[PDB]
Amino acid sequence: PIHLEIVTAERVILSDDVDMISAPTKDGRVGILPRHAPLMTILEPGELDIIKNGERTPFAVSGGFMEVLPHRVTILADTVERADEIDEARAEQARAEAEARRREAQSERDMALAEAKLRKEMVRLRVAQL
Amino acid sequence: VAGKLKGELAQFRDLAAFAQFASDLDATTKAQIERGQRLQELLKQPQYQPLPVEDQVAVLYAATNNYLDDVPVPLITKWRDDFLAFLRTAHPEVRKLIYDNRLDRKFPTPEVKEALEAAIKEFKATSN
Amino acid sequence: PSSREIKRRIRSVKNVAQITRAMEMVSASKMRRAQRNVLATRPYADRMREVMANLTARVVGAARRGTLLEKRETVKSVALLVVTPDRGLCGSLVANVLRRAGRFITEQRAMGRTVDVYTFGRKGRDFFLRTGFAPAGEATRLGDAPKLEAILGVAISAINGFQSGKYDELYIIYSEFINTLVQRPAIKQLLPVESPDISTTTNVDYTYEPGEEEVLNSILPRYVETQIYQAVLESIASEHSARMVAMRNATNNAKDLVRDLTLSFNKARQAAITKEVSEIASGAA
Repeated sequence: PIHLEIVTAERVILSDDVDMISAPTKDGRVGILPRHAPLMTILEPGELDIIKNGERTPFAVSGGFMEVLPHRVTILADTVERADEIDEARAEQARAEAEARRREAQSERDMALAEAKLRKEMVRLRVAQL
Repeated sequence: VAGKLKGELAQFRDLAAFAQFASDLDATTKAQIERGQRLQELLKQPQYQPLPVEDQVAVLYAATNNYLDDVPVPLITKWRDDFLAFLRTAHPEVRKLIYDNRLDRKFPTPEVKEALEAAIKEFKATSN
Repeated sequence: PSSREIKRRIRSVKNVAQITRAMEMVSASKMRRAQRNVLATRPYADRMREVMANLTARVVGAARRGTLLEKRETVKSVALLVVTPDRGLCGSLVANVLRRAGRFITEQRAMGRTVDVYTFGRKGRDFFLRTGFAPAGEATRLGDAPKLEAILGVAISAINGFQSGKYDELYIIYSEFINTLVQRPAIKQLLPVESPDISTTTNVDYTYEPGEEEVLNSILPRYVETQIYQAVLESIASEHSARMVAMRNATNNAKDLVRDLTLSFNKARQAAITKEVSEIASGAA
């Protein structure tokens, strides 16, 4: 029953309410409960665990920070991963990231935009008689 | 000699599109357009000053064989003029040799190739 | 002006208008997605901002703040992070930003400070590689949505610099975004002094587990990296908006030129028909 937020420099991963956080603090693993005293910690590469109604989600975190107010928990983690999914690769998250992203999200964008600029430049040479 | 001249001039005209707008072109295209400008500035001949066949051949050989790359564009014409004065004073025999065997199937004879590249290099040291 | 070359001119300008219209649409779409990315990135920066407020409200010791939070008195060397769109057609933004880099590199060079420059983008990499200010650091090939991992390659070095003493400050020149049409350039300081109104922090207290010093020393580089990332994202959004505006103006100009060329072509067509009928009647008579 504490307002947990796994935020990241790119996007927000979670914003739900959680029973327990098995945080990997630098000095040592720390568990957090709905009325934990104010705290601010540095994490280390490990596997943070979220206990939600008896369900354990192992979000791997290669590093980041954590601010624990009595009412909310914020995780300013550098990178948050869910190896528990495993199929995440086959899943669009990575599978599309390979094709639906970069391949067309970037490479196709760059190709099309460069081609448009090229056609513009060639035709603006071709119009250099007005 | 003039095949390279024609090809490079046509290719420079082709890249004029990128020259007008693009400033992120790679070093190859920069040197390519620079050579095109070299060749264009070579042809800015004045009036009532015709150049005989040997003189034009010598200048085109100097330009096409990268001996003129270091010269900035605004001076190239002057360069050319000065170069000719060199050949009119320092070495008339190279001009005579160029004119004498201008009809051979392979013009860059090793005899012709030497004493001309040597003359170009000698002129390079004397001027700038 | 032969009623056929004018037709070729009309076709060319119509092609220009079509290409410019397509580029304007895609620039608007990419500006929207960049704005969405900035909005998504906002919570992280905000959270770490009040974290800065609270922590700086404490550990005020100058020796404690000797790490990054310290203000170098000499300011002998300074560094400028300039984030410049990578492709042109952006409009006046690429120049407006590379100009403020000059106003700065001078007002600073005038303070006797040795101004250096870390550049994000090829447009900037060049203005300076030409001017002679070889970018102390250059991040090129920047996509509409880069990840903080990218700015790290340059921000690590600028920071390792404010730590190696090699610098005494780091400012970033980036393109702000005021209105979907306005994109004023702007400079921000990258030195993590912080210390906002005690009211902003509310003096929230925590039991810093690794220690106040360790938390500060590990959090300041992340704060400046987040600032650089936010500046880069805002620069990308401003780039896309400026390109959209420039292509809208270019499309309007191309349409006006098409109208003028259509008038000229119709005049030439009428003149050609008049000449043809006149010469045919003369030959008949």
